[PDB]
Amino acid sequence: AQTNIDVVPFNVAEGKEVLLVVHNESQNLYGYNWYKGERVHANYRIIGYVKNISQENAPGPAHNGRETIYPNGTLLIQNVTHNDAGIYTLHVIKENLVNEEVTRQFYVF
Amino acid sequence: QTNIDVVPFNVAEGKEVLLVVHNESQNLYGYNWYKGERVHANYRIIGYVKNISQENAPGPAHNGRETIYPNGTLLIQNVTHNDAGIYTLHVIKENLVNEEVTRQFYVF
Ligand SMILES: [Cl-]
Repeated sequence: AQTNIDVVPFNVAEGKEVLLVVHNESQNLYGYNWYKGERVHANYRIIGYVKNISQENAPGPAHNGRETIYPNGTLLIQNVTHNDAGIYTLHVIKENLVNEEVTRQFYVF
Repeated sequence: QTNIDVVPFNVAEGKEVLLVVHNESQNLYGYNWYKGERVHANYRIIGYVKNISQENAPGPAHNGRETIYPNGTLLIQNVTHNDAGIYTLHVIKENLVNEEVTRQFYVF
């Protein structure tokens, strides 16, 4: 994958904010979706973003209400809870549909 | 909401199979097929991009025998025993509220 993701901090205090920072400079991106877990599947979708409209899409079944997605794909989670800990998967949707999946994790203390 | 008919479900080696896609949606961006149960780049066969009316580049799971049509239908010719198994379609919507559909066929 071309996309890099840097989750900061890796261990987050309860009540604090976590960023899953996405670095992909490509000029041919269509958009993004984030999932909770290792799998790209609708049942685990959190939130996504469509670049040409500059808009978030509908919240997915896995959304906690505290996420914000940014136009470069980065995910913010505010006021983290213990249940937010675990595995996160970004699907980068390219205009040519040659897509990529990148999985990271963070934990909460 | 996406239906897929496997035609036929039990396939003779060396014959052809269709994964026939029925989806009436008017906000489709395109499609990708994968070998296996999961949407993952390492298993991608091929896709189709609607706004340019073209197949995209073959993926790692492409064997040179697979054709994708504009509605997402997949044709596999000259089927081998290795082609048998689980296939997953990822239906990409303009709003990125996407859908994953899995089917299977057997080879004899
Ligand atoms: Cl998890």
